[PDB]
Amino acid sequence: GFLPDMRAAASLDTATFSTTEMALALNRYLCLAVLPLITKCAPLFAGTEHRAIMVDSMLHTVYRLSRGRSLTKAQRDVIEDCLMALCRYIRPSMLQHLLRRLVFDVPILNEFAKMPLKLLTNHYERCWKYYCLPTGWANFGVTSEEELHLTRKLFWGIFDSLAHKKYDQELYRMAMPCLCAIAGALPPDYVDASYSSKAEKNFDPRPVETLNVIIPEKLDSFINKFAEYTHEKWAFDKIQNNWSYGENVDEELKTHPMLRPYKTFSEKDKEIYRWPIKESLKAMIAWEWTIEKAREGEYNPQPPDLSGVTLSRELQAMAEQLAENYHNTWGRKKKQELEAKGGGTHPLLVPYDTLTAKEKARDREKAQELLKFLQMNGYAVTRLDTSSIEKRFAFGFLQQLLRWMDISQEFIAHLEAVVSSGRVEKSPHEQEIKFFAKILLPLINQYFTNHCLYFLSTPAKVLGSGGHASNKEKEMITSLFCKLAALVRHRVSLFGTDAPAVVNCLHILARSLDARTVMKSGPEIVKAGLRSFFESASEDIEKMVENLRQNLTYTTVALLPVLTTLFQHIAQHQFGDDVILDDVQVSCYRTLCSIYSLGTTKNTYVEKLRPALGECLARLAAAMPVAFLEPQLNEYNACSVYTTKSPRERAILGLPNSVEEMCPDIPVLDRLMADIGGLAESGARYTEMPHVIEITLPMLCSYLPRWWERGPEAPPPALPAGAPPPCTAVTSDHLNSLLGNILRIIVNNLGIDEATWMKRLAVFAQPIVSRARPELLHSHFIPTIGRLRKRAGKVVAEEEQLRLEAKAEAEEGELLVRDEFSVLCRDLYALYPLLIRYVDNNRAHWLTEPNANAEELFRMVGEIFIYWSKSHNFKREEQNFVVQNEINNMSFLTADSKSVQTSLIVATLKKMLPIGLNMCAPTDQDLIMLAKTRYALKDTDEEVREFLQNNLHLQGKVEGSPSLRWQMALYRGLPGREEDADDPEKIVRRVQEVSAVLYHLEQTEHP
Amino acid sequence: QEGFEPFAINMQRPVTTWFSKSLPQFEPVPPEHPHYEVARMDGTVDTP
Repeated sequence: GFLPDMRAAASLDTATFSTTEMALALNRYLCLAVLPLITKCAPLFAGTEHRAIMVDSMLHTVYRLSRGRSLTKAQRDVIEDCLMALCRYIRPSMLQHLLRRLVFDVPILNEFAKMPLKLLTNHYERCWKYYCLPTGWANFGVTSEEELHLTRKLFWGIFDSLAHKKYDQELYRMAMPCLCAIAGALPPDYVDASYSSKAEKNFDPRPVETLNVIIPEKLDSFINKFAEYTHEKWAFDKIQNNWSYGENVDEELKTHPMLRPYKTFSEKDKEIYRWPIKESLKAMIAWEWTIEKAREGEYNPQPPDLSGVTLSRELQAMAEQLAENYHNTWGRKKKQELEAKGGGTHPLLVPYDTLTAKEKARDREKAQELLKFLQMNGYAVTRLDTSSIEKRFAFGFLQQLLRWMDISQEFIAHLEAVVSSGRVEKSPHEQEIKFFAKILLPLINQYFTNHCLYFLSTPAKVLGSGGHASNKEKEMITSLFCKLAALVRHRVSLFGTDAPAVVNCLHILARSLDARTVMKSGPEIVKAGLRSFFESASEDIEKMVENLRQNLTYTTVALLPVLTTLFQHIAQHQFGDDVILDDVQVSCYRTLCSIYSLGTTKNTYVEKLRPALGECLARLAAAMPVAFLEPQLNEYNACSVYTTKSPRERAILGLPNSVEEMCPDIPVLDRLMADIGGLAESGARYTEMPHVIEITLPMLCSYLPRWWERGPEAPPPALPAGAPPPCTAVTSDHLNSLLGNILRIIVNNLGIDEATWMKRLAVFAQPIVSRARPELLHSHFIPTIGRLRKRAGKVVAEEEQLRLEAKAEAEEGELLVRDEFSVLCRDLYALYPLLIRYVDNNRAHWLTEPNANAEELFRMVGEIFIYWSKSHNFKREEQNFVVQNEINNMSFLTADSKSVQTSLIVATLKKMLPIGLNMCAPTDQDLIMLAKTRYALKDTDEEVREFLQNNLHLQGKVEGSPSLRWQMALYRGLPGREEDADDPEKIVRRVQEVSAVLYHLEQTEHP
Repeated sequence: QEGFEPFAINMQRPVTTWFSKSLPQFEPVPPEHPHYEVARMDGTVDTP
């Protein structure tokens, strides 16, 4: 019904019938009736492997009709939409032929190449895992290395075509998604079978015109001999199939009709069969490789040509090229036949590369048969050496990117020249600038984003999209890191719109980088460049401190995020133990001294910038392996400069041979924590000392936790190594003091509304809230959370007073208490993560041995929860606080690490819920049930307390049922459990509390 | 404290279990076997 229809349409599509009335009628009928039907049937096309050939045929002919001219734009759109909708469900195992045709038709990048690349990028987004993952995509076959080779050629061709063509906004804008999709889909460690490019010029198989030139007489006798050998190997194969050479002409004999022994085989048809071999060997001599004549001289041929096996690299490559010669000759004659027909196309007419395997198998069989016959009588060809490491797609793309960076330096130098000499907008190379700004940064960004773990992987740590980036690949991508670093360092004022992309690309270059291999036996040039970049950053921070007492739009805007991100990357790969061991930490000393010096100044600029400076110093402290608060303990540490340099070498490197006066601005950590404790006891605020919370607390909380492992408390695996005073001498007591000081500054700054920095004050408290002493609960958490509960109760009382009076001034006061609710919700979100981690640590201890203090904390935090449930205004203030301050992400992070109202229901109730149910007897569950029912009957707390007092006989007994007998047995077997809780007042108190908690929990889950 | 009963708590005798014993033993043809089929044609003339 259908396939003949658009086949006839394609036949009528020719120029002679382009304007035919019936042809237009056919196109109209198809586009209005048949093609929409195909769109509707597109979902049903899944799993059509058994009709693969005809599905491929319909795809190809739909593409041909889409390119078919004499169509209205609406009809064009109908065909395009039908093709893309069908492709959305067509499996690539039938689609590879259409994909290769689109790959060879897209390089034009105009006319009928825009929608094609759109279809390609849609399919690549659909099958991104199919092409990149070495394992076959789930329920689909594994992608073919030939398909990856095709995508590689497509990538390079489209890239060079975009580079060559003039900058068109539409073209670049809609071509960048496809190019990025190809780059992401193609794995980096994939190596092509032939690490070269066709660079040629319905495919046109240009034949080999070698038939004009005769085969040289140095091998012509050989060529005739091989022709005889082929026509005799026909008989050989037949007789291996039990069919000897037959001398009779008839169709029943499956051998050659005139197939006789060469003694009796007439030579009249021997020339006829000889001519094709003449043409074959003329084709192969037409190239740069020629077979050698080490032999002498030159119906069953005993030596067989084992064409199925492999051989040497270049020889098998030229055999493949000779198969390509066969294919191009056959394709040219079939193309003459096709132009005689005037319609349709030949699927076999595709280039000898992206062929079907079956005719690839046939051409390979013929060529390798020829090659083996060459081999067994000594015929090897006489006329690069690229390792797979260089053949890698990542390696090739990095080569291209080096060439583009030298181009970048060139055109930015020209831009600097023209901006210094007035203004010259007209540039003979502005195409390069636009190409960069539109594709190169986005393309490299997407590529390193989707292969970040690949480049980050090492030969030892095999991981990522590929196995691992090569060592040379790692060192050259580090070189590119330094390259982009200098690129943004100089002429930063230019490409201001491109600056966010530049800084993001530099950040991801900092990521996906193995600096250990760069340090160890790496490129000394790249190492010197990165050390010089560190010194440049240090002197730029020095210029910043002197100025605050363009770099304004580069250091703060670009640098500080860049080296900050590099710092936490180095920290979380622990590169610092090697990368910052020597020649880098000295620059780190200078930077930290400069930051602590600028902290003394109270300029507005430094006060508004000190958050990011504190973050950067914390990251570098986490990434630096030497003691800066411990000058005396430092010389023991091996990463210190002094243990690696003699006094003279320290003098020549600028080291003054003493850590104390090399970093005199920051004193010893003992004096530092004494000062922090003194300030906490004095009880002042962020405004009073902005420097402390922004610098010293990042410093203190980045030194103590991660250097506790280096401290004596962490058991040293090596007793000889631990025998000398360790690099760090602090203990869990010191970390406890740090946590105490942080909580003191918190309990101070509950009151003020300007404490916006609670975000970090909790983020950094998260690493240190671990290893918390049990006494911390009663010493700090109980008073602080009690004060919070008192303040919340006062605010709820104010809310009730405002609610009981209906007045516009009452609503104005309601808005004021909304603001108060919002600020106390900021405080609540600051305090809750610490309590969450504390209870997650000490809950096992509380479950094993119950604590009355823990139960009291449970009761009062449940009171906080019930005020939350009662006050709807409190919930909406939490809502708007979270949405404006972006605390939803930090709530999620707190939940996953340990709606936006989940924080209170998970901390107040679900954290201590086992604690709450532990202290109540199993026999009290009946009282709990009846109390929850009486709550569901909407009665108040005092009234249900009276009901519990009335129901003293409603509680069950252990003898009543074996189901609760074991519960009672375990509950009394709890070591902390006694019979004192059996007092009726205690029973009714605990039952009412737990039942109210459960009542409010179930109301929250379902009103 | 989560309401989850231990399994086989009220068992007096020890719970009997079963192990996958690896010993080749012949078993009849499954008529629903996805790959093999057995037919039973008999009574044909001049063929047993």
